[PDB]
Amino acid sequence: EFTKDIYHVTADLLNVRSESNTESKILGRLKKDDVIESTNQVKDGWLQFEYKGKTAYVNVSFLSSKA
Ligand SMILES: [Mg+2]
Repeated sequence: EFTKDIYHVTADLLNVRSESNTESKILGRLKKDDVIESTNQVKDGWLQFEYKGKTAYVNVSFLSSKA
């Protein structure tokens, strides 16, 4: 049983941020075709999710539509 929405990275690379902006720490980088799981709604172009156990955010223009 799964409940989480999936997004894949469409851009070649994507920074994972500690806040919903580019003035926060980069927690890591994802590459094209990697996926993230989330239950949250997109807010002002950013999506909150859990990355390596931490609250994290990505710019959704670098992501696919939800699956
Ligand atoms: Mg916080």
